Amino acid sequence: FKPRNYQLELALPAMKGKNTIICAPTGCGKTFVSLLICEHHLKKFPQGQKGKVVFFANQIPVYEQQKSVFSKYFERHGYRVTGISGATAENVPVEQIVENNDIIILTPQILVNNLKKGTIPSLSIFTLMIFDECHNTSKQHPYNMIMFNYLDQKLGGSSGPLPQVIGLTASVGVGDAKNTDEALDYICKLCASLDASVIATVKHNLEELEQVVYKPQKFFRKVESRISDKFKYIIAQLMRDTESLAKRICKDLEFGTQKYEQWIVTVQKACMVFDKDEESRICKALFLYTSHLRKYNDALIISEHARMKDALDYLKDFFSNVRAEIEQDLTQRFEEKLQELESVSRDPSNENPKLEDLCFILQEEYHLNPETITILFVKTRALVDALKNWIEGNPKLSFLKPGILTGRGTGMTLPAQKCILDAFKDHNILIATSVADEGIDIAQCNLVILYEYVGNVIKMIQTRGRGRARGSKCFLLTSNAGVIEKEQINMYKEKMMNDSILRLQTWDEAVFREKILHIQTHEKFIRDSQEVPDKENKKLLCRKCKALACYTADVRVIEECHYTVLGDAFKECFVSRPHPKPKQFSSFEKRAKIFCARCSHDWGIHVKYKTFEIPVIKIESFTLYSKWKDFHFEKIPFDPAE
RNA sequence: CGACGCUAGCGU
RNA sequence: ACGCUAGCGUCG
Ligand SMILES: Nc1ncnc2c1ncn2[C@@H]1O[C@H](COP(=O)(O)OP(=O)(O)O)[C@@H](O)[C@H]1O
Ligand code: BEF
Ligand SMILES: [Mg+2]
Ligand SMILES: [Mg+2]
Ligand SMILES: [Mg+2]
Ligand SMILES: [Zn+2]
Repeated sequence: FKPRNYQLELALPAMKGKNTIICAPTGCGKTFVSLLICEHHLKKFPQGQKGKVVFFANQIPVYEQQKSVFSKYFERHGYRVTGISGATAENVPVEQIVENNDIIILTPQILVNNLKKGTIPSLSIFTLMIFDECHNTSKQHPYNMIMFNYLDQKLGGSSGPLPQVIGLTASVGVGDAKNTDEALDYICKLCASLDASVIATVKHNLEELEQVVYKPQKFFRKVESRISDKFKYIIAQLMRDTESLAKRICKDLEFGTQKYEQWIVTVQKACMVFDKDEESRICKALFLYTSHLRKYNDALIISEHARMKDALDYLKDFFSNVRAEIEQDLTQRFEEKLQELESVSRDPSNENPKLEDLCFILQEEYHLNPETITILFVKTRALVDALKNWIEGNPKLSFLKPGILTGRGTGMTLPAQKCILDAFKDHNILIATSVADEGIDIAQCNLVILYEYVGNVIKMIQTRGRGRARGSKCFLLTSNAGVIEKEQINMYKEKMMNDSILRLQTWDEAVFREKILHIQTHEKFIRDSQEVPDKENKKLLCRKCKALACYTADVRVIEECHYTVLGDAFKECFVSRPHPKPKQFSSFEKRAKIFCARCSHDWGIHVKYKTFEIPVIKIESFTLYSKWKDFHFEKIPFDPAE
């Protein structure tokens, strides 16, 4: 690769030693920029001094790719390149691995753990730190944690040769800024977080850049929601019935929208605090009652954004997971109206006008350009399958050869994700979710459809990375009309972003270097200023059947994070099944998923820790607590001796 | 099992 | 400003 002139331009500040945030559009080759930087940095040292670079990537695919490029590139120059990720994290001398390698590709969460564990004494070991997607440096994110460590050693009395810090991104973001001054403040905060005295962008070479990356034309499609109440009418009855069945027990109480969802979750929270014998029958009934009631609320939301068939099949798939006592009654109410709902799904006149417009868009582009590659973004993983079936089930769309991309959680694994991206060069169109955010550098697309897709200014600028080619088009399809305005804001926010950067770049240096020091200092003492056990024995009950699980005295903590149970008393209370994720995370190894032996509620997982094979539980499956952090009791460290 | 980010809704 | 709920994604 012959370096483009603007790649040198973006590299210039970093090569002169300044801490720099490099802001350039996706696909412009920011990767090769960090190579030029990194190469220049190592060759600046005299014999008897060696530089040590750490490249950060917060996604495994990006991690593996960088380690590949860097290794192939820098092997010739006599620099040893290595990497450490979650799989290679455990049972290795991290300190010596860092010591014996000149360039090190890393996940940030690993450097955080090694700093906290003390295995890595200080960042002074590194002469250079490169943050990829540096806009993630903020809040509690791992990137920011690494910099908190960096900032304390700076502002503290502790003296060390702190590393040069570089960062990379297509956008810094304006945050919540309503204007230039607020936007300029947010960017200044980020610069301080990364200790950057310079924001680098293409200026002199702009004409070259725009012949590489092109800004795809954006279109706003405002449609209308279906007026037909036929489908939601019957289900509104079913939900109205389940409301009575629940009200037929507790007798006390305090819509297919999001507001209604938070209620049913609150109802369940209210039913779990409710003789102890009939109590289990009551709680289990309410749990099963609200569960179906909550999944009926889902079938509504789906019917709005997709076919009625997709919602009916979502229930048809649900009730299949129900079977294999009070469930037989509720499925009876469904089976009763099912015959009627089967016909409503078959009626073409009731078709979603939001889909018809999406169909129309797809017909035009492929009629114009049959070689079109498309990415269709959606919100929920459920809606991913709903549209998959819709395309293959549409005679008009027959030219489409759809494929799916999702995250891990129904979950799609990494090799499953990669398997789709390779066929996307067989696959005509890719239905997906936010996984595409920050980019995997997948196949180029001349068409990008945003289906009820809300996001920030950063994701917006990133998603263009699919449309680098001239003539690429992007559509936004929503019936809400609030989604339109939300995107409009982001467009204005990008303007504020680029205006503020130009305005910041005019400032004399050493004045700005002074301001970031003033931003760092204020942020430090507030960060240091933000910082009672209960020895009583409490009983942990299963949130579903309220059966006895174990006592707080039994529970031990593993490495300050994970909670387990001691004794064979617990072993009679649960069952287990192998879950198809035999991957080792951290010190553990995932083997099977735990279930209630009474019920079948998910308690936690059964793993392998060192020599011992021991279960691990989550409190949110057992007053109620969402996490163990919120649960205050005497924490007994797990002792190998017992 | 845990941590973290984004979006929407809600509350001091 | 934080907190809570859900969706979505990522990492250990
Ligand atoms: N000077 C260059 N000449 C030709 N291709 C380049 C050059 N620099 C980068 N690329 C190509 O850009 C592609 C992706 O760019 P990338 O490094 O991911 O930039 P960004 O991080 O901004 O998205 C790479 O596959 C690479 O082949
Ligand atoms: F590197 Be790109 F901006 F995702
Ligand atoms: Mg990149
Ligand atoms: Mg090694
Ligand atoms: Mg992230
Ligand atoms: Zn149970």
